[PDB]
Amino acid sequence: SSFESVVVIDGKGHLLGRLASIVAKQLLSGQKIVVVRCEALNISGEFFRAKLKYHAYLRKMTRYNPTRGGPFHFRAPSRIFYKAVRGMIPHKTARGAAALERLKVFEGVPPPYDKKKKMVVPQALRVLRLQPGRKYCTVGRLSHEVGWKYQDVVARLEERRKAKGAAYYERKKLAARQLSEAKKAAAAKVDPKVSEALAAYGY
Amino acid sequence: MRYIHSEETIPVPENVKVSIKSRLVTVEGPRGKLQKDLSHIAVNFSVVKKGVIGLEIHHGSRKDVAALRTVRTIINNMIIGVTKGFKYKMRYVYAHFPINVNVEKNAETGCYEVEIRNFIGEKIVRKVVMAPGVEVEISKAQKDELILSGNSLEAVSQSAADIQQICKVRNKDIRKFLDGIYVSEKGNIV
Amino acid sequence: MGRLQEYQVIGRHLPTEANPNPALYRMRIFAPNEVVAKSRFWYFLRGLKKVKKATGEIVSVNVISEKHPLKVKNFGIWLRYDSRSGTHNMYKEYRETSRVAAVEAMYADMAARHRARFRSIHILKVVELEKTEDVKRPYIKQLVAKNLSFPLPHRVPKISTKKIFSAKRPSTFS
Amino acid sequence: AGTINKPKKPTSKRKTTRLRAKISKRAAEKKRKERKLARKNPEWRSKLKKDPGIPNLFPYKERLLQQIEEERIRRKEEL
Amino acid sequence: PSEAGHRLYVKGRHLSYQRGRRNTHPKTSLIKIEGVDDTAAANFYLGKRVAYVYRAQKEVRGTKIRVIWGKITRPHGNSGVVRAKFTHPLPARSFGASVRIMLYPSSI
Amino acid sequence: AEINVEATSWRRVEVGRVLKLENGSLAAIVEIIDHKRVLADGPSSDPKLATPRGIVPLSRALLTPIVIPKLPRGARTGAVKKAWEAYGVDAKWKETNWAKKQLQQERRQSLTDFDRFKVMRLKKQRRFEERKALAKIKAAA
Amino acid sequence: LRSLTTVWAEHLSDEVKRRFYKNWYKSKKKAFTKYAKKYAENNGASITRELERIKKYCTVVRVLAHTQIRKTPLKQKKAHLMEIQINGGSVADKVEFGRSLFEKPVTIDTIFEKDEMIDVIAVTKGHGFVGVTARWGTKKLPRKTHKGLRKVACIGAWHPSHVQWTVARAGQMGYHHRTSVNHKIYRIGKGDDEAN
Amino acid sequence: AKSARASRIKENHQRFKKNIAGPVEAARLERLSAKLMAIAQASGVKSGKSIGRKDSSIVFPM
Amino acid sequence: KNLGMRKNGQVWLPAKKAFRPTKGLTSWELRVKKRQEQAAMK
RNA sequence: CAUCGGUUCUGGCGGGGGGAUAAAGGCCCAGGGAAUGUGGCUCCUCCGGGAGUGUUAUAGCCCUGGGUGUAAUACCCUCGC
RNA sequence: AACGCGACGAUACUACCCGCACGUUGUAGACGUAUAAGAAUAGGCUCCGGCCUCGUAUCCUAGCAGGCGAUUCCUCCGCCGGCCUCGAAGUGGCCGUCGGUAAUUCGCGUAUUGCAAUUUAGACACGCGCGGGAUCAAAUCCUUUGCAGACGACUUAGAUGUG
Repeated sequence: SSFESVVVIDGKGHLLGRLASIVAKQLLSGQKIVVVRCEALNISGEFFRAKLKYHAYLRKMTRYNPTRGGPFHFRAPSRIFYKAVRGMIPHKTARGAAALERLKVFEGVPPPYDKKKKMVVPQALRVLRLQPGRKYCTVGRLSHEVGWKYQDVVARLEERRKAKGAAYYERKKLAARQLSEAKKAAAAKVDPKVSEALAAYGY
Repeated sequence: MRYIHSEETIPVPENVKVSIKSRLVTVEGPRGKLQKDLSHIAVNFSVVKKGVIGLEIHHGSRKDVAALRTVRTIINNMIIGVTKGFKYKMRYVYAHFPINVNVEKNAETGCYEVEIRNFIGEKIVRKVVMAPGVEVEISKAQKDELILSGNSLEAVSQSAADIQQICKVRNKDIRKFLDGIYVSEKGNIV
Repeated sequence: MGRLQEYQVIGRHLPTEANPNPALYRMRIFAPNEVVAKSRFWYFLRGLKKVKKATGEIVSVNVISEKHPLKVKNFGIWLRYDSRSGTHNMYKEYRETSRVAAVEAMYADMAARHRARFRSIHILKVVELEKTEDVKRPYIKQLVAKNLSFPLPHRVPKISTKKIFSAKRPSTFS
Repeated sequence: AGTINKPKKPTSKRKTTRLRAKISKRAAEKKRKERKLARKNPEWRSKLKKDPGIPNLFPYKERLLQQIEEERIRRKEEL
Repeated sequence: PSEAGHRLYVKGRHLSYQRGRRNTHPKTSLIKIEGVDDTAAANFYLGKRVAYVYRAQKEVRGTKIRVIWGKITRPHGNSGVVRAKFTHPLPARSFGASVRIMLYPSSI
Repeated sequence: AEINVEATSWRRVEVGRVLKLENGSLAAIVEIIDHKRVLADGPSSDPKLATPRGIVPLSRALLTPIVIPKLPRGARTGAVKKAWEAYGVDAKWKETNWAKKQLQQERRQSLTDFDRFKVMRLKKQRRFEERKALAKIKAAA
Repeated sequence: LRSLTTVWAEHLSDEVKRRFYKNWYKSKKKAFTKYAKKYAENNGASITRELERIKKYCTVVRVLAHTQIRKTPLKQKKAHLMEIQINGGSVADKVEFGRSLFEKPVTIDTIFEKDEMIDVIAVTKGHGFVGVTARWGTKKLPRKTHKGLRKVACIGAWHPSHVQWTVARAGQMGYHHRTSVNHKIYRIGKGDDEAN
Repeated sequence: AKSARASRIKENHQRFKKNIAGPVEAARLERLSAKLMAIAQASGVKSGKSIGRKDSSIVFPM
Repeated sequence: KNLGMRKNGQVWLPAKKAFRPTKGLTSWELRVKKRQEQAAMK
């Protein structure tokens, strides 16, 4: 348990409903949540079950006027996760609306969240939850086959971001090597009594 | 019932190289090199003996134990493909209109292309593109025969199936109209 | 069905002028406590010897403890259970360190695999298999195999449920 | 069928109070009718049910049969 | 100069009133203390004085900042949430707002 | 016919394998009951590492890299203790990295306010030395 | 798609500056006067920087083009301005092509050619408020029908208790945006040709 | 009748586009682009070669 | 080389063994002894 | 804030009793036995290990009786701080 | 989308920008509100030696809410300027100047807020003030138009002209 300014969550490898429940509880408790890479979220079960559920969703519309009052079918993966979250919050109240304003959802990782720490939720992670052999699908693939138009643009932007992250990781590895060398070199120059005092304290 | 341990063994010939990493099996031989991603199947690969690959499943059900036989046969087919190869001989027969088969190789894509003309007098030109790594030749020993050879059994058999299915007779009695291209022989190149 | 114990329950019919020394009857009852043990004992005597509770008495109730609870043993359980088709025999095998543990595992197993409750199951015999060759079921024959040793693939690590967020993705290799 | 691409009208699993009450009343009427038919039933029933016996895969069925022989012999000797 | 902090309290969040599914009771509030995740951890903070600090529009007696005072009474649930009783019930708008749990009265 | 295979090499539940329980104690596996429970015994002279003989669920334990060689199946506490002392399980466990992490955790948990203040001051002095070394290294290349 | 930058030419005509005004006769006509100075400030450094930004970051390049409405017999003096996409080539080719095309007249026969089908986009003839008979082509009711006959008899005769959006209603007819396709060009005639 | 969305009609149209209309459209495009090309041809910070900064939010205010 | 003919024509298929996941739990002689004991019991 | 009273929630510590005077278990004493057979011996090998034989040897286990022992501990009940 | 967004042009004032001067100005709620690999999970990481349950970690963390003067150190931080760089809703890197700075040790000050009472302290936005720098615009009514029109709305024209 910890209180943060905002929690940025990598949405890759997470289950939709469990992540939505945990995020909704955090929002109602008062924690600001940003979720990135919503196109990489996971739904348990085979893909045609999710496709059938979204087509059954697409069936429903206000009969006398589809421009007002009807279920507006948002095809984007971030919007699908937002719908899952909003179904778990009393959104028609002022408190629920205020809890919804504490949430941001995106496809990919737009800046400046690409240079921020992304956390994971182990209670929603698919490798930690699903039984081996059970099938699962991708919310981004579902979105692409129900009409989302920006799978390729997000993929190209993610490749560019990953190349820049690879360069940053090369610099980070160089810095880590230099830090280890610095500690090894300075270990001879620290006062010995300081050294065994810190060692006995556990540092 | 979950079975505590189950295992299978695949022998490897002397001139065959096998490399498995993250369930990506690469098999290289005299005829070439093949790859197959088996990451959708839970299996532990090991080298139980010199020239023998061991496949293990731990605490698996009957379905999971039975999948190892399919994995074994797939890897053995890759080994046979890179050692001896695979060859499908097809025959095209006709009653009145002679079927004209032209085989070319597309330089840009590197794949073979088969054009079929005069199938029961039709004016359309059927075009079927082979999978990469599959070579098609018009046979010289026998009459009206194509030969499809390669290292991938799946690619060779699927190319043969596409050629067989492109020449389908529609809205005619099949007891009377016997025209078409059929797989006449399956075997190894060597 | 619960933290069971084995009770030796001995009872009899009340002495009369015609029968001054009635016979004693002993059963082994797997029950959560002594009240349930005596109730099951009187139910079984009503089913078998037509001796009612009002015309009988309990002579003794004792607890039978396992002789070697630190020894791994194989148990064969012969039981009869009731479904809507009727009563059916069943022989099953359980690998435990005590008869009471074998009986609770049997109750959970019948509940899971045949939806049988406590009232519909009659425990007819619980025996400890003296030799390895007495083991019949393959799911115990694989466990009594020679030099048994297995790995544990795909172990989900224990993470506290109060720790919502983690900075690193976990691993399933230990 | 084209169920995935074009699903039909869903079948509701949400109950109605009227149907729940009607089903409960019909279940009570059916159990009372079964009690009446079992009372009026002329089908023959045995006094003693056919016991299934000892299972063959029980490893000590032979020793159980030995015990049954010994007990019957002892009872015949006592009587 | 110094560059450390000055915090001598523990952070908490005002979750809700004591409630059933439908009925709520503002006389008791639920507080989530930071780092407190079980009943044995929550037993340390029993009897501690908790302050809800908020702002107002008009300056009264030299300040615009008002405080509602209360105390932690008993643990709630199994996950370290505590029950708190204040002098006046906390505002219903402050569901999700922060509160300060003090280290006094101290028994250390 | 050369084969290159890269897969997972798990530690195995077997007789002689030492388990670390959630309370930090150790227990050698004497008999395997099933795939979820074993019979285990920790006959250690150190009370922190000792475990009474009994059933251990595998979900509550972790596999240490220590295996007592030639430990018989079903061996009682005296034989398990003799094998334990002959193999020197306590010393190898102390040399493992899990016990070092546990010792560091205990040392950090046992600190007081004055201890933490001294930790901060001595770490600042060592950090000054390390910062000089890092500046010298970065100025070199 | 998101517009990143626009680069304008140094000199804009009065008929295209009229597009940015509602009361051009009253205005000081100050539009683009400060923009025209940045061609001379720092040798057009800002112009070159924006052109390089389009070259390096963008994927779609469109020129801005306006009509010479003064050569028409129309009384309108304010010209029409639109984005015309450059297709073909690379992004640098498109940017250099547009920059070379700055302040230049483009004739119709260099964009289109005789014997080509094109698409025509326009707003249709306005008709005002029109009843259902001419707006939707409904059948007329019989003669002397009560409460009118140029109408639809039943608009909501079944459930729901609403008028549905698919039912013909009286309203605005014409003045609609339309995109008609596959129109063949029969002749591209030149203005200076006295026998076109 | 085969519809406008039929697979065989789409394949026939694709073959027509590739084999017949394509060269004609390419030649017309070459002529038109040649004519319009004929008309069209008829410090990094201080120079603008280095792209500097020009002269609702995605993040929470902090 | 293989001398027999395969029915479906996939001559590359290996000589498969029977699918017996419980193979090796009990020996043959113990099963013979159990056969004799079960026959006497019956 | 301290010292109290009433009601109540919760944590820890010192004792007593019961049962097969818990059952186990450790260490000794006296018997008996077997394999998922230790050591040894024999035969095969891919030299890694298999197969057979037989009762503790260069590991151990199981069953019975006895001693320490009114042992400890679990569980239940109970007197207090 | 009339309570989604972008680019661009011209912007008169009490309008715009810069420096500081504070708010009986406001905000679902600051108090260290610190921390970027990617990827797999029947496999990974690496400095290539080895390492991996574990963020129970790392950084930061002392001084009147943090002074003054030394001793001593060349470590860390901040603002500007130059060169590069960053377009997914655009911002970081290097160098240079200047200012500050216990890694060691010491002296002088702290009291009286009286035994606790938010520790009034942060960020963003808004407003009133000065002292400077920069700029002199449009829209509507009205007349007209008929590519339009129930009325509004819409396409036009009205400043010297191809009116």
